[PDB]
Amino acid sequence: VLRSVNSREPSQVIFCNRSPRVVLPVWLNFDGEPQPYPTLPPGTGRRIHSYRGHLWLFRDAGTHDGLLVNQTELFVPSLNVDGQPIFANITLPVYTLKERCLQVVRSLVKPENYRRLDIVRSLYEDLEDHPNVQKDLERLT
Amino acid sequence: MDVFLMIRRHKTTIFTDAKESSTVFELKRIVEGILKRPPDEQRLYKDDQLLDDGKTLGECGFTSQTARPQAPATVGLAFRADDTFEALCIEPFSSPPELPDVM
Amino acid sequence: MYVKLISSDGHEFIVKREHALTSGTIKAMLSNEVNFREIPSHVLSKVCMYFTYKVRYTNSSTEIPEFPIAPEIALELLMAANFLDC
Ligand SMILES: Cc1ncoc1-c1ccc(CNC(=O)[C@@H]2C[C@@H](O)CN2C(=O)CC(C)(C)C)cc1
Repeated sequence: VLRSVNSREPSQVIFCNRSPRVVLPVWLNFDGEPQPYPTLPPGTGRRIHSYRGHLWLFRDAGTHDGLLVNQTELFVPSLNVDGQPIFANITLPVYTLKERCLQVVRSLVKPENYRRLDIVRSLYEDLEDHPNVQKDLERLT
Repeated sequence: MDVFLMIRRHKTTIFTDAKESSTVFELKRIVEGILKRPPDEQRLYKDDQLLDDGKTLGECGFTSQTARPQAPATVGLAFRADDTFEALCIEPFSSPPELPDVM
Repeated sequence: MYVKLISSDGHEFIVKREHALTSGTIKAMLSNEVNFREIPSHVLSKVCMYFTYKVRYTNSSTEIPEFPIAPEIALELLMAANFLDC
């Protein structure tokens, strides 16, 4: 269901990383499979050729934490007005304090050790339940 | 521009915001609304320096880029008990324990 | 309008009522002081800064900075965040 439409109509786009993370752009191909593209360092931009009706999302390249693009989850290139590219402004969401604490704890503890932590079993499961593109495609469907 | 502050005395801490252009005295009015003590019974400090009433918060070094929502600037508060002012005293927060081995 | 949140070691944190209602657990404990017997002040101070950060940057196109968390407090903050549902 979530897949790019095969329009064959070019649309030039600027990916603009205004996050402090290294960004992984993901294209959803014509069968809905996520396809990763080259990463963008913090604060950098890339001018890229995409197509009308194509679907993109953006993740932290190291941890797969979710990012926003023009304030939402999904970016779809539109028709270019007077040869101007479309801006995709990539930013941090306001994470919940719980999700933000899980991110920091995951960045400090190897997965083999999550169980040694003195915390409730439901938090062990929250740590192990890493952010992942597949899981979010199931969610957004 | 908004500045984000923690106003602190003993074991009390107030989180509030104010304008860079607002005055020390206007911040004492805010404290008055919360702790019920008038401005004349209050002294405000930045570190060990007593702040003058007519100065703006910006002039006193509270700016929008240092007094941030996620890391607010500390303003010290002392009360006058009857005749004279107590000395500035801010009880520190508790100490985090040692990092566990796995961290 | 303000509410008082008190840490396990007796620190009193005074925050706007609407900021504290970020937490469903705090709304329920008020429905106006709340004592937290398990949350020490070095954690509760950070929870109050999160409320300020959340209210300031929710629904704003002005670029969003990372909410910082020292490694030393991360585990206790996680437990507190789980309890408070925020
Ligand atoms: C340099 C860069 N950094 C991040 O992403 C890129 C980058 C590099 C090259 C391209 C080339 N354009 C494409 O691959 C477009 C994007 C997407 O709409 C799919 N696509 C296609 O041409 C359709 C294909 C993959 C050929 C069936 C797009 C993005």
